[PDB]
Amino acid sequence: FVSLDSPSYVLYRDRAEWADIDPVPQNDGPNPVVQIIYSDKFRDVYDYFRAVLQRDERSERAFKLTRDAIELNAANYTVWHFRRVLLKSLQKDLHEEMNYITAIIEEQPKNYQVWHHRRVLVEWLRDPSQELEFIADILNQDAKNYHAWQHRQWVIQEFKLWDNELQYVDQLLKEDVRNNSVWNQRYFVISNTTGYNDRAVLEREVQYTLEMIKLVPHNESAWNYLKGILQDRGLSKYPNLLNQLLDLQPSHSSPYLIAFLVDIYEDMLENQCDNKEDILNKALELCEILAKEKDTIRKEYWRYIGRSLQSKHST
Amino acid sequence: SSPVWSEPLYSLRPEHARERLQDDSVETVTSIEQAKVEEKIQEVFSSYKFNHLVPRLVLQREKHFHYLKRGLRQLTDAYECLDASRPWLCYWILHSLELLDEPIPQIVATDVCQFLELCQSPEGGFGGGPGQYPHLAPTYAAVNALCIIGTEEAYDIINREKLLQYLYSLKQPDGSFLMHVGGEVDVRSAYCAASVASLTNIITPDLFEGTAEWIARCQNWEGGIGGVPGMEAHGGYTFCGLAALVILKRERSLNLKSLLQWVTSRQMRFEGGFQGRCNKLVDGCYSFWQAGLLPLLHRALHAQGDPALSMSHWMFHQQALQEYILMCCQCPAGGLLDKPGKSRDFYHTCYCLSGLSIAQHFGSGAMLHDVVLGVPENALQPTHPVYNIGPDKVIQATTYFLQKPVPGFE
Amino acid sequence: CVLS
Ligand SMILES: OC[C@H]1O[C@@](CO)(O[C@H]2O[C@H](CO)[C@@H](O)[C@H](O)[C@H]2O)[C@@H](O)[C@@H]1O
Ligand SMILES: *C/C=C(\C)CC/C=C(\C)CCC=C(C)C
Ligand SMILES: [Zn+2]
Repeated sequence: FVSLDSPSYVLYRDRAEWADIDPVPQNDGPNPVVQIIYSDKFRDVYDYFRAVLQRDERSERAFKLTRDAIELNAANYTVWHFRRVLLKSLQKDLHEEMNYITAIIEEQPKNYQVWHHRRVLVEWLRDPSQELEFIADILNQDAKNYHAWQHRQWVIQEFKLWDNELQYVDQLLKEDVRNNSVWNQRYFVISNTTGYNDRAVLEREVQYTLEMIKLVPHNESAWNYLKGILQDRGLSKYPNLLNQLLDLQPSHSSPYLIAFLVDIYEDMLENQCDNKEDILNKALELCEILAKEKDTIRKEYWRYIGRSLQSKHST
Repeated sequence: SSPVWSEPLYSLRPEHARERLQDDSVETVTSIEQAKVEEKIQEVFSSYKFNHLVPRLVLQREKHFHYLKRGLRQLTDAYECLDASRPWLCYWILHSLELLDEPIPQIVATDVCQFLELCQSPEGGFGGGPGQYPHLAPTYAAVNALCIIGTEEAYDIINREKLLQYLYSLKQPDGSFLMHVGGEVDVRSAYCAASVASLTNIITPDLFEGTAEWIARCQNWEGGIGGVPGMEAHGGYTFCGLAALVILKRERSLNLKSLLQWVTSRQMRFEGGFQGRCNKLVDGCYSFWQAGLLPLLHRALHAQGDPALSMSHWMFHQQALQEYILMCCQCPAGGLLDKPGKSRDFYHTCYCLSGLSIAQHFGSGAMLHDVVLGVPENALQPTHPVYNIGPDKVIQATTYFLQKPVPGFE
Repeated sequence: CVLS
C-alpha cells in the first residue's frame, strides 16, 4: 500500500486498523550500551513488529508490516523469518513474493538475508526459470558480487542448468579477463561437467589460459588458474610447460612466471627428477631473486621456501 | 645508522615505485579501479616523506579511544542498519579498547553484561538485540565480548545448557551449520560454533562430526577457502575455515601448501595491505582476516615439525602491513577505515587494529620477537589468532569453563 | 562490508 517515504505514510501508532494492539517497546535495560538513537519512524515500526511477533499474529496486517520493517533494516533476520512463517500461514502467492525479493535484492545486493529468502522461495516453488537471468542482471552491476555467484552456483547445481554456463563465463572473461570470480566459475563448470581428466579438455584449458597470459602477462588470475588445473597431478608431470615458460622468461620475467618456475622445480624435486642438484640450485637462485628483487613483499615466504627446499632435497 | 627521530619506510624506498600496477596496456574495470587506488595511496605515502627526513609513524590512540568510548554508549541513527548486530558493536568496540590497553570501567562492564543478557534467547544463543531470534554471528560476538570483560559475572551470563542445545539445532548431516533457524549455510557458522563451543567447554564428540570434512571441501583450486564448496577463495571465509579447523585440531584436512601460497599472495605489493580476493582492492579489515592466517599456519606447520619455519617472523611483510594501516587507515578524528576516501566505522576500527597487533607481535614456543613500527607507544596488546581476543582472556575463560561439566554429557 |  503505502511506503515509508510516501507522502501519505502514517505511523502505526496512528493507524485505526492497528489501535486494537498495544506496541511493545524494546527493553535495552536501565543503563543502555551501544544504544542506537532510532528515528521516530524506525521505532514505531519495530514497536509494532515486536507486538505481532510476541503475540505470534499470523495476519495480513502483520505481513504488510514486515515489508516496512525490512525497508528500515533489511538485515533483520528475525523479521525475514517471521515473514516466511506468514507466507506459508497465509498461503501468499510465491510468484508475487519473487517479484518482491527481486526488487529488494536489486536495492541491497550484498545482504545475506535477501539472498537466502530468494533461495527459500525457489526451493518452495522448485522453479529456477528466472534465476540465471536475474543473477546476470545483478552481475551486470557488480561482476564480483559474492552472494550472486554463490546463489548462481547453487541454482545450477541443484537444478542441473550447466548447458550454457561456460558460454556465460567466456562472455564475462571477454569483458574483464581479470575477474577472478569468473575464473572460479570456469573451474566450477568444467569440474562438474566434463571434468579435467579428459586430456582433450585439459589441453584446451591449458592452451586457453596460456593465450590469456600472453595477452595480459601480469593478470594473476590466469596464472592461478593454470596452476590450479595442474597442481593435483603435479606441475612436474607437464615437461613441455616448463620449456615454454623458460622461453618466455627472458621477455616476460614477471614475478608470476618466476614463481611458477619455482613451483615446478619444487614438484620436480618431490618426484625424484633427474639432475636433482641442478634443479635445486636453480630453484634456490629464483627464491633469492624473488625475495630480494622481484617479489619483495613476499620475502619471508620465499626465504621459507628456500629453507624448505634445502631441508627436503640437499642430500 | 639512523637517528632515533627518523625511521626509513619500506613504502618510501625508491624501488617501491616499481611495484605500481603493470596493466600490459589492456584496461579492464579491475585494472582501472586498482590504478585509481594506487594513485591515491602514493599521494598518501609521499605526505609522510620529507626527502631524507622520515618522522616516526604515530597511532592516534587518544583519538581512537574517545571515538570508541562514545560508541560503547550511544550511536547515531546511521547505525540503524546494524540494529540486528548490537553484540557485534559490543565486541568490535571492547576488543578495540582491549588492544589499545584502555581500561573498561566496572560500571560499563556490568552494563554490557546486562545488555548481552537481554540479547540472550531462551532457546539458547544470542540475537542481534533484545527479543531477536538467536543467530551464530551475534552469539560469537557476545561470547567474545563477555570473555574480554572476563569477570565471573560476565562468564555466568552464558546459559551453557541452552547454548549447546541451540548448536545442535543448527547442525546439518553434511557437517555444516545453519547461521540461525531457517537460515543460510556457509563456513562462518562452523567457526562461530567452534569458537563459542570451545571457549565455554560444551564440545561433545558428535557436535562437530563431519564438520572438518565439510570445511575442507570449501578449500578450492586457488588454495584459499570459499563460503561453501565450489565458491571463490575469500579472506574472511578462509579465516573462518582455518580457525575452526585449528580449534578442532584438524588443520591437516587442508592442503596447507596451497593455502599458504594463496594467502601470502593476497598482500598487495604496492599498498602493503591485504585484499580479500585475488584481483580485488586493498581493504584495512583484511589486515586481520588475511594476515591472521599466518600465525595459524605457523602453528599448524610447527605442530608438524616443519624444520624450515622462521623463529622470528610471520610469513608476510609485517612492516609493510603496519605502514599501510598507520599511514592509510587512520581517521584523523578517531577510528580506522578501509582505505583513504572511506568513512570510519567500528568494524574497521576493530580489525585494522587487530591486524596491526598481529603484524607487531611474533610468538612461537619460547620465542618472542616484536616489530613495532613508529613511536614505541604504537605497541598494541597481543591478540589470539583463533578467537581474536586477548590471549590472556582466552586462557582465563577456557580455564574457568573447563571447571564446569559439558551440559548433560559425560 | 557486512559480516552477517
Ligand atoms: O588448493 C587445492 C587443494 O584443495 C583441495 C581441498 O583441500 O581441493 C580443492 O581444489 C581442487 C583443485 O585443486 C578441487 O578439485 C577440489 O574440489 C577443491 O575442494 C585439495 O584436494 C587440493 O590439493
Ligand atoms: C568488506 C568486508 C567484508 C565483506 C567482510 C568479509 C569477512 C567475512 C565474511 C568473515 C565473517 C566472519 C565471521 C562472522 C566470524
Ligand atoms: Zn573492510
